[PDB]
Amino acid sequence: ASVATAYLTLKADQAQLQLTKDTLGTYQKSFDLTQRSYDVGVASALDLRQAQT
Amino acid sequence: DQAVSKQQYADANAAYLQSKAAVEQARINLRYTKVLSPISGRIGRSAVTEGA
Repeated sequence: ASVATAYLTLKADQAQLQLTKDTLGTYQKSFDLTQRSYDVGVASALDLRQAQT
Repeated sequence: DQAVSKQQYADANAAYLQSKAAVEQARINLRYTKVLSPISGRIGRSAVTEGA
């Protein structure tokens, strides 16, 4: 029972690690879109800081 | 420090210049309420008087 629970929590943590990596990718795409929209002056230095956080 | 965008600074500057044009409209209209003589010379007599 213990080795079954350990293998299943290993698979679950690898799956949600992959999902967290995909959310990091989408957040990085949001950040460099906001950085592109910050240099020319559409977005101020508040939405850029929110995307950075 | 860019705590406000350049877009909503150019919008506010455009609103300021447009309102300054709309108030100098009323300033030259007050300049038209009083009657300024356009050229210099011998003025004749008044065709309409005070109160007409």
